[PDB]
Amino acid sequence: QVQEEISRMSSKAMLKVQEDIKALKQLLSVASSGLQRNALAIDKLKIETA
Amino acid sequence: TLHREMEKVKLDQKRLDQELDFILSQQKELEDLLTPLEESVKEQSGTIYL
Amino acid sequence: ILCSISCNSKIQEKIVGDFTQDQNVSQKLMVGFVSCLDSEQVKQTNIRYMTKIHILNLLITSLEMKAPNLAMFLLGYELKKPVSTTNLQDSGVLGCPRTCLHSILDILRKGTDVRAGPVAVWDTPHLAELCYQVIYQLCACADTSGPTMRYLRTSQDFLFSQLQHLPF
Amino acid sequence: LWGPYREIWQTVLSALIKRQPEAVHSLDIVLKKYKPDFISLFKNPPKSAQQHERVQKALIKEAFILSDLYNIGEIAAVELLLIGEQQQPTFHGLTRGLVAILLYWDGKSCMAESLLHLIQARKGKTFTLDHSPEVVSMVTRFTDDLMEQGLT
Amino acid sequence: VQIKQLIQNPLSGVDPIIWEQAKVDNPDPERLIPVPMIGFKELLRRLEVQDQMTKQHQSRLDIISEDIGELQKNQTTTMAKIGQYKRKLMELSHRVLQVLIKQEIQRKSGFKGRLNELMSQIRMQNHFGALREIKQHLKQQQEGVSHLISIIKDNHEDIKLIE
Repeated sequence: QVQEEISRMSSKAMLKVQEDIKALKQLLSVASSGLQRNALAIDKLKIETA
Repeated sequence: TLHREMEKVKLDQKRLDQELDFILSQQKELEDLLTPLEESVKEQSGTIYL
Repeated sequence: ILCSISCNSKIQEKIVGDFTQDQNVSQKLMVGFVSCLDSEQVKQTNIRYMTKIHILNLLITSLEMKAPNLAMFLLGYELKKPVSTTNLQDSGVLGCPRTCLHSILDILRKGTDVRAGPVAVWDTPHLAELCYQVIYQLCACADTSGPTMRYLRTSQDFLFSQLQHLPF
Repeated sequence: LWGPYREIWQTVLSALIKRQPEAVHSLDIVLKKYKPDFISLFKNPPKSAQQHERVQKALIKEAFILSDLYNIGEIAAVELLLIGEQQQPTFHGLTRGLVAILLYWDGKSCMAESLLHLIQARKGKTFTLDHSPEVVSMVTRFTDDLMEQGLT
Repeated sequence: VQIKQLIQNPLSGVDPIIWEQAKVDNPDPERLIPVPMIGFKELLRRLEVQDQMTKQHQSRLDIISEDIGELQKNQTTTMAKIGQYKRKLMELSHRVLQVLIKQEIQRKSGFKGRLNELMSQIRMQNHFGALREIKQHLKQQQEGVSHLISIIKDNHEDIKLIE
């Protein structure tokens, strides 16, 4: 009976997590590129103001 | 690692954020100085007219 | 002034951020545009119309720009997931506040049960044009294709109901 | 409490101020349908205790509270609460109960507005709107049978 | 040390042979120790642990997403205000150059179609916005320049020390 219960516990979320994480890595990378670009805008505007 | 990257990007975004208001502060103080130079100009124009 | 600024392609992207970076504020702006479009003396209605037109103009001119165009928010497409994966659903359903497209389809659905077809093609030509053009420029942008066509075909029976009264 | 009076106002506008022939028949139907509602102007349905016990059984305290506030039949109170619920998204930032209070106000407003648009469409001395004569006569007859009931 | 204090002196009653075999067959023995599992209810136990860790994982991932979205909105705001500052810098530059021309005056006294076509081209590129053999050579050439730039920088630093 416990054997069948373990068979019934069959897992699908653990499949969803890895996808979520692989997506969140790219999300952090998108924010990273965005801050990288805004940094140079900051540098140029600071140059003009100076 | 995503926690690491998100915190660092949070530092980066806060940095660009404060820097934008600071460059705006300089943009304000510089128009403030742009008005007093105009005050001196007005007096110079009056002296030229005299 | 807004449509006039929206004419500049160089600002739209930044303006999009300026519209969204505050969630409650984006929501408020959207509620406002929707209320305006939903507006149920000659100069007054005149300006109201010309507004609706200028709105549609900002939209259409956006729907040509690359994404995320502001209209991606305006018609309600999710800019958070890959816009093709957005779930455009009915107004209020599951908490969906009224996006632009719902009001548009309403404006075009008015009178579609009367044997003379949708009242708008009679009363407001230039509108009806802009509307259909919006529907097209929507359907053809590939990223927009899927959900647009799905929600179109299943939710309101648009194609059959409308074309059942052609020719305009 | 709102949908009916609003339908009345819309139909009467179509038949009297808009001059829609297609509206005169629906106007006769609406007048015969709500003749007691105009005869008993602004009388709301009193409270019903079985309605209170039933809605408190469903909103429960909400319907009880509305029946307390307005002395309404608590089943009509449950209707109004559910109606505000179906209108909840159209009132962003107000609870279903506040939506119901506004809705009851709207219902009284629409009843009074239709009553006005009736009294004006009547065969008048100061002004007479260009209505189909039978529409003027129907509005005037309902108005006379009403004013006979002490509407003043 | 505690790892070797625990994994040895064998566990709840699994025989030592299987215990040392599972210690030797351990992949990533630093990121995991062999844990004893008994039958099928323990499989249900491991599924429960996987579920609770999945909940925590989605939670922390969404927390990272919250940080990301906040950084993003604030980044859009900062990149908006930068341009404000820059245009105001242009206006103040006008002001300063004018003031300098003034102190120079008073005291010291005594193509377009090409632009149009260029706008059309930029707009066309905006509209556009809306082979395995080559990669070997390209990686090789990027590598060559990546080596060369190093000698360039070294020459710069040697020039520095000579200065």
